Amino acid sequence: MLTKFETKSARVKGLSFHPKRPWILTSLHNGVIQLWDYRMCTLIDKFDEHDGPVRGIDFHKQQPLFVSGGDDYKIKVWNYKLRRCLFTLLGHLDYIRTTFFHHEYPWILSASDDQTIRVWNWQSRTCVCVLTGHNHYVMCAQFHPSEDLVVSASLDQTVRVWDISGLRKKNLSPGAVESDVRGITGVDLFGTTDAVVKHVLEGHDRGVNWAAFHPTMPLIVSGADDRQVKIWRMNESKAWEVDTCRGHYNNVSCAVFHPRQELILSNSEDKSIRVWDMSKRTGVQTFRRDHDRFWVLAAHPNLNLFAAGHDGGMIVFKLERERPAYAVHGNMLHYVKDRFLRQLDFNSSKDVAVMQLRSGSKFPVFNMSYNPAENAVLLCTRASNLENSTYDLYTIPKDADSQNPDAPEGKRSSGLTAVWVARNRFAVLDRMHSLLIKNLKNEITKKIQVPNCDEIFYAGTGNLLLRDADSITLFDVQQKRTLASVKISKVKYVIWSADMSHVALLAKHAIVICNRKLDALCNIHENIRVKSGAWDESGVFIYTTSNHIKYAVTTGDHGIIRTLDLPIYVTRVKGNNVYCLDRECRPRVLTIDPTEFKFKLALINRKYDEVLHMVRNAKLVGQSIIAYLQKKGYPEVALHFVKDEKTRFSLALECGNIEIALEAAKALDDKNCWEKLGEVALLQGNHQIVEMCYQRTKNFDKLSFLYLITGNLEKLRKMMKIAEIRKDMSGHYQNALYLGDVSERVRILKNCGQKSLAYLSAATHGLDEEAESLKETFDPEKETIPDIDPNAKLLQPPAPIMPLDTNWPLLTV
Amino acid sequence: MDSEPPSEISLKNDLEKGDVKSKTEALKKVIIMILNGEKLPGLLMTIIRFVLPLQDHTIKKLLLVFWEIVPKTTPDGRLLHEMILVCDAYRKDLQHPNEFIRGSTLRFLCKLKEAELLEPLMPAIRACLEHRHSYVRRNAVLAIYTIYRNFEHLIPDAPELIHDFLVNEKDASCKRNAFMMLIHADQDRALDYLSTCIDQVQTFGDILQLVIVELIYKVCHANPSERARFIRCIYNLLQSSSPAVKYEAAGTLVTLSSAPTAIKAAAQCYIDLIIKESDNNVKLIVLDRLVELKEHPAHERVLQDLVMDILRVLSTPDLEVRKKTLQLALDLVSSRNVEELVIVLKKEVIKTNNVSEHEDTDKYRQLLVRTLHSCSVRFPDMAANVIPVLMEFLSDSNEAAAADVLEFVREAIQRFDNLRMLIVEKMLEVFHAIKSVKIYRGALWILGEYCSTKEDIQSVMTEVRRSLGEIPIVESEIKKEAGELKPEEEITVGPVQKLVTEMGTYATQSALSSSRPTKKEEDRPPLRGFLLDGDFFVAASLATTLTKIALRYVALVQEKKKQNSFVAEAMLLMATILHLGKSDPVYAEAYVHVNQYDIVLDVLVVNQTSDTLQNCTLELATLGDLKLVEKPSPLTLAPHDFANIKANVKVASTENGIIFGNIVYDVSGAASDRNCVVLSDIHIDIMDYIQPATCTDAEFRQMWAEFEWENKVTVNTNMTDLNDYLQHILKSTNMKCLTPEKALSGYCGFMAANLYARSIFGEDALANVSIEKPVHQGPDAAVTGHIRIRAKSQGMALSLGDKINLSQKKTSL
Repeated sequence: MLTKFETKSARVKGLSFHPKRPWILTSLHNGVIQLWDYRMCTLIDKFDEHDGPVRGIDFHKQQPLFVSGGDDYKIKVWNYKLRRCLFTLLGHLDYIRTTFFHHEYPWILSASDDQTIRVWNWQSRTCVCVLTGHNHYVMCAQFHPSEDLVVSASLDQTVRVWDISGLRKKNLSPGAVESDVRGITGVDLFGTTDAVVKHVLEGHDRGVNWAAFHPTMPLIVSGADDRQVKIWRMNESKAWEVDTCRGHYNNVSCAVFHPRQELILSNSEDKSIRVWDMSKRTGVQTFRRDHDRFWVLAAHPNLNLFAAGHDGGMIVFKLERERPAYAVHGNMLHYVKDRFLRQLDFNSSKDVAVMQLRSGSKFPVFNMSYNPAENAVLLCTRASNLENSTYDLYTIPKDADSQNPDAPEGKRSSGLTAVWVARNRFAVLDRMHSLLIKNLKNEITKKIQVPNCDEIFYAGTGNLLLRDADSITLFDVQQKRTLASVKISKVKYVIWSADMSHVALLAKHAIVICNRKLDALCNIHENIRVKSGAWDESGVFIYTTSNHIKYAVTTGDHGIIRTLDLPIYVTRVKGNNVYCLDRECRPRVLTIDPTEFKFKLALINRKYDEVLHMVRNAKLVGQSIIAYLQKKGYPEVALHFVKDEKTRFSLALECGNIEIALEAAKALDDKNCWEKLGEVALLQGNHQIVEMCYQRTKNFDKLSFLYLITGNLEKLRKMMKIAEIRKDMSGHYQNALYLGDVSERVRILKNCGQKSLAYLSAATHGLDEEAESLKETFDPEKETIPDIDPNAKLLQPPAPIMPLDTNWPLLTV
Repeated sequence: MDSEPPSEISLKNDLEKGDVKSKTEALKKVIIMILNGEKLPGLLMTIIRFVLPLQDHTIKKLLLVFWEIVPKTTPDGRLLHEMILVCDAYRKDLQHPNEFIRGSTLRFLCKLKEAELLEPLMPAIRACLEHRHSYVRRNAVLAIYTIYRNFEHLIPDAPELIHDFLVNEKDASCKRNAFMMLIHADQDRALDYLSTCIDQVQTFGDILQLVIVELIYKVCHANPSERARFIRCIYNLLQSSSPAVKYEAAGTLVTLSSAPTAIKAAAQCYIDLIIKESDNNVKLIVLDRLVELKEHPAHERVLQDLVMDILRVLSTPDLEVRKKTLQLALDLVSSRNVEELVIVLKKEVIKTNNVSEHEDTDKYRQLLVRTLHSCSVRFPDMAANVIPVLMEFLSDSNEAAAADVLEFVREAIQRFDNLRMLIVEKMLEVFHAIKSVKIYRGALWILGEYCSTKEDIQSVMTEVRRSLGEIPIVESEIKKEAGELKPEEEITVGPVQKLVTEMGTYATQSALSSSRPTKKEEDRPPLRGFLLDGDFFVAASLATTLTKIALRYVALVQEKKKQNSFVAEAMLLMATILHLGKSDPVYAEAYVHVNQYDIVLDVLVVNQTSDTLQNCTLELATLGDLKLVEKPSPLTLAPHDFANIKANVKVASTENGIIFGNIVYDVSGAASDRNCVVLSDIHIDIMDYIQPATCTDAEFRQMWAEFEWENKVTVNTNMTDLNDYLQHILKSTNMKCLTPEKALSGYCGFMAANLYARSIFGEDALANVSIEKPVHQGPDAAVTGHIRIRAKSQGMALSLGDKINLSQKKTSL
C-alpha cells in the first residue's frame, strides 16, 4: 500500500469518490466539506455548509457539480467551478447520512437518519418519490453504475434495495395479481411496511451502517455496528451466498469492495482498518494507522485508487502499478496490467479510453513478452520464482487464453517463465530457474522443453528473457550462455523498437536506440532523457518527452508532429501511426503526417517551388520556414525567405553584394547597418555605394580619408564641407592635403580659430597670402620654423587615374 | 473599508439614502477601493445624482476627487459628452462665491489631459482668476500650464482669459506670492519676469522660479531656495581637488548616514584629507589642498598634531571610526605607511610598559609582533627602532609572551643578517619558564643563528631541553636552527660544536648534550630530520649550511606585499579581509524564433478534428520565474483550423502560485469540464528559475568555508577549457565562470573557474570546474573535468553537476 494522499481535516463522516475524475469529497463533523484533486494536490473547494456534522457527501457529475447532505436536514448542491450554491432542497427532517444523485433528470436522493430515503425533483415543483421501509436509520445509500437501482444500508438490521424511478421498490407477481408484500406468514415472515417488495436483503449484524459494491459485480459487502462484515447478493436475496468476515473489534462503520484487488477492504470505529480475503471471507490482516476510528469508506467507481475516511482526516491510497512494460503491434497495444482493467487503442487528446481486444495480459503477469516477428505473446502465469508455473501464449492481433484448445495456437504448458527471443519464433525459458531453450519444432514455440541449463541469473520478465541479480541480462536463443549484460541509468523503463530482438536504453541525454546484444545504432537528439520513444524499426523515430509527440527525426527532417492534452509514453511505432499509453494507461494515437516532414524533405533536395505549397499553418512556426531559410553562406534557402528586414540584411553580406543590404539596412531604420554594409561594399570593390552609405551614417571624415585613396577629387571636396561644420579635424583637414593645393584647410581652420595651423598649411603650398590673412586676422608671427616646414613646397599631383575607384570595375557573380 | 473589492452593491444603497453623511461615506468608500485598484462603475448614476449643482462643498469635493483618478473608465452615469456629468453643473461649481468649491473644481478640471473635457477646462480658469489666497493664484498658474499641456500648445491656451490663460506665470513674479508653472514651453515674457522676481521673491515661489532659471551674479539675495542653488554655483567657481572644505553641502550630508558611527568615520576622513596633500604613496593618500591647515610648524600653538594623535587608534573611539582612523593616521604622515605604522604598532604591540596593550592570547600578540616587524622589512630605518621594542615585548616574561615575540624576530633576522646580533642575549632570558611550543621554537632559532655573538648557549638551552611544555613544532624549528654561525665562538660548558650535536639530536638523532633535548620526533609528517642532519657540512658556519639559510631570506622579502610582512597594523587588517567586495482536443507544434531581436515561442494550433472547439481562446501562462510578454491572441482552434499564433516569452519574473513545470500553454474551447486544457510546446527547464550572480575570489573563498562543496561528479565533455561548452551550458543553468582557484605550472594547470549564482530557490549555487587536461604523464582520467559543486543545501549543486556536459535543442518544421 502506498499513500498517494493524506490530508488531516478532522473527523470525516462521509467520503465519496468522483466517478468522472480521480477526485475525493469528504464531509466533516466540523461542518466543512472539501473537494480535493488528490492526484494533483489542489484544493478544488471547501464549504462550511452547516454548523455541526455533515455526514453525507456525493458527486453529482452529470453536469459538473457536487452534492452534499448535512444535518441541516437538507440536500444541497454545489458548484465546484464557480463556488456558489446551485440549489437547495429539503431532504428530510433528520441527519442526512449519505446522499446519492440520479442521472435521470437533476433529481437528488438523500438517505437520512429519520428512517426514509427520498428522491426530490428540482427541475419541476414535484417531489417525485419517497422510498420507505426502515424502522431505524438509513445510514447509507449507494449507487451501482446503473442508475435504476440503489442499495441502502440501515440499522434496523436490513439492506433494502430500491428503485428511484419507482415509488418505493418495483415488482409484480406474474403468477398472481396480488402485491408481493405479505404482512402474514407465507413462505417468509415480515410485516406490511412496503408498497411491494423487489428485494429485501439481510443486513443482520445489529444493523448495517454502510453497503457498497465491487464495480463489475452485483455482490455487496456491508459493515455494521458489531464487529463483523457480511457479504450479500443484492440480486437475489440469497442466504446461501452470505459469508461473514470476522476480524474487527468494535462497530464496523463500513465495508466496501476494493475494485482493483480480490480482497474486500473494511474499516471500523475501533482504531483499525482491516483487510479481508474475498475468496475466503475472513481476515487476512489488520492494519492500525492510529488516526483512531473510521466512520466512512469509499471504493472508486472510476477504478483509480481506494480511500477510507478516519477521525483525523482521510487517506487515498494506492495499490496500483507504475511504468508497465508494453509493445505495440499494428493497431494493438499490449501492456502489463494496470487499474481500470484492460483498455487501449483509439483517441488522440482525450483522457477517455475505449476497449479493443489486444490483451497481452489476461492473467497475473509473471512475464508479458512479444514474439520478435510480432505474431505471439507470451504471458507467464501462476506467479512464482521457484521452478515452475504455467505459461499461456496468445495470438497477437486478438488475444484469448486459448484460441481453440483443438488448435496449436493459444496452447499452454509449464515453465516458470518463458520469454520470446530472436530467430523470430523462438523462446527461451526457465523451468528449473536456469536458462533452458524452447522449441516446439516449427511456428511460434509453445511447448516446454527441459534440456540446456545454466547456473547464472534468475527468472523474471523481459522480451529477450530479462533476468537480474545485479544487471539486466539478455540471454541467448539456443545457448545457456549470457548473450550480453547491460548496465546503465534508467527512468524506470525498457524500450523496444517493436520487434523484440532490439532494445532502446535510456542514457544521460535522451535515449539510445540499439540492436540485439548492446550495440548503439544512434542517439536521439534532445537535451533531457525522454520518457519513452520508439523507432518505427529504424528511421522515423517518434517520441514523447512532455505532453507532445514529436519526431526526433524522419529523413533528416525535424518536427514536432502534434501535442496531446495529457503526459504520455509512446507504446511504440509499428506502422505510420505511433501509439501511446500513460501510467493510468489511457491511449493516444497519432498519424505521422506529411506536414513538417514533407517541407524539409523538399528543402534538403533543394526545392523551393515544392516547399511553397508545403508552407501551411500547422508547421509555419517562425524559423523553419520564414527565417530558417536565411541560413546559407552562398544564399539558396536565403533567397527564398527574405521577408524580414533583418533576413534581407543578412542575405546581402552572405552574397557580398550589399545593394540589397542598404535597403534592408534602411528598412531596419538604422545607421549601423549602413556603415557595416558600406564597409562590405568597399570589400566588393566600388566606392560609389560606400559613399552613399557612409554619408548617411555621417562618416564624412572616413570618406574624406577614403577619397584620394579612391582617386576622386570632386567627391573628396563634398566631404570636406560637411565635416568642416563638425570640426572633425581628421575629416575636413584631410582633403586639402589630398588635392594639390591646400586652401580647403585654411578656411576650415580659420573657422576653428586655428590660425597657426591654417597659416602653416597654406604657407607651405606657397599660399603665403592666405597664410598671412590668417595671421593678420588673428595673432601674427609667421616667421618661426617648426619641427615641420612652414613654407616648403606642398604640391602633390592629385590622382593620375582618370577613372576612379568609385568606378572600380566589377562584374559580380 | 481598507480594501474590500466586493462591496459595490452596498455602496449603491449607501450612496443615496436621504442622509448626507451616508452619501459622503459611500462616495469615500468608492475612492478608497479605486485607489487600491478595485471595482467602481456599477454605482455611477447614484453617485452623480445628489451632488451635481450644489455649492455644498464636501460632496462636491468628493465627487471632484473621483474625477482625476478614474473619470474616463466609469461610464454608467456619465457616458461620453463634451459637458459630461464631471462638468456641466460644475460650471456652477466654478462660478460659486465660495472660493473652495470653485477652486477645487478648477483644479481637477484643468488637471486632466482629457479631450472630452478640454472645452470645459478652458474657461475653468475663471474660478481662480480672482485670487483669494496664495493657493488660488498658485492653483491658477498650475492649471493654465496643465491646460497648455492638454492639447493647447497654440492659441487655446497662451494669452489671458480675463487675467490668466498662461499669464498667471507673468503675474505671479510681480504679485505678492510666486509660483511659476512655466518650467518648460511657456511664455518668454514670464521667464524674463521671473528673473526680475529673484529680487522681489516669495520663498516657495523662489524654488519654482529657480528650477526654471538658475545662476546668480551675486552672493545670494536671501531665502533657503537661493541658498541651495548657490552651493551648486560655488562648486563651479572652484571645482579643483574636490570641494575640499565642504560648502553648504555639510547640512544635508550628516543625515545621509544617520546610523551613527559612520558619519564620524566619514567626517574624520574629510578632516584628514583637508589637513594636507602629502606624497600619496601606499596609504599616504591625503588629497584636497596642500596648505589650508598645514602640517607642522614649531611655533604653532597648541599644534596640528593633537588632532593627528586621534587618528592613531587602538580603538579609542569605536570600531567603525577606528578602522577609518588607523588608515587616516597612515594617510597624513608617513614615509609611505611604514613610518606611522611603526609608531602606531609600537602602541598596539605587546609590552611590559603598559598592560593595556599586552594580552595572554597568543595569536593576536604574535600578529602584533609581525606587524611591527614588517615595517623594518619594508623600510630600513624601522629595523633599528623595531629590535629594541621587540626586546621590551619579550620582557613580559610569560612563556607565551616571550614566545610570540621570539617567533617574528627570528624571521626578521633571516631578512636582517648579522644586524640583530645584539638581540640574542635579551631573547634567551625568557625561554626557561615555558609551557608552549612557540617559545622554544623562536628562542632556539635566535640563540642558534646568533651563536658567534654570545657564548651562553649550553646554559640557556639546557634548562629548556630538560623542561617540558608542548614540543611538536619545536623540533622543526630547532632542527634547521641550533648550530649556526661561526664554528667555535661559544662555550659555557658546550661550545658551538656541542650545539651542532644537540641540533642533530633534537632533529631526529640521539646524543648527550644540553642534558638531552625535550623531544626528537619532528612536527608534521613531511618535514623530518634528515635534510639538516646531512647538512652542517661545515660545522655551524656561514658557508653553505643552516647558517646560510638562517642568514638569508626565502625569495623576495620587501615592502608590505606580505613577503616577510603583514600588511599594515594587525587590527585594521581584519576588517579589510572581511570585505569581500562582492559585485477539448488540441494539437500544438512549436519552435522558438528570433527576428529583429524579438524572442518568441512560435506555436501553431491545430484542430485535426471535425468536432466543434469554438469558444477557442489561447493563453501563455506565468508559472514562476517564466512569463508571457504577450500570450498568443487569436481566437483560433476552430473545426479544421491550422493557425500560426505567436506567444512572446520572458525568462525572468516573480513566482506565481500555479505549477512550476516546463512551460504551461493553455488553449480553451468547447467543453464544460475541461473548458481549459494544458498542452505543451517544446522544453524549458527548472534551471531558468535560478538567478545568475557572480563572485570574486574572496566571496567564493568565504562561501567555500561557509558551507561544504565536497560533492563532486566528473562530467564528460569538460575536455574543453572553462571558456567554451562549459561557460555556455553553465550560463543556461544561470551560472557564470568567474575567478580562478588554480596554481598552474609544468605539473599543475587544471583550469579552475569559481562559480556563483544566487538562485531563486533559497539557495546560492557555487562550483569549481576543474578541467583535468593533461599537464602530467599521469592525468586523472585524461581530458574531462571534475566539477566540485555546492549550493547552500546542495539542492542546486546537482544542476551545476550535470548542466556542464551537453545541451542542445533544434527542430525544422
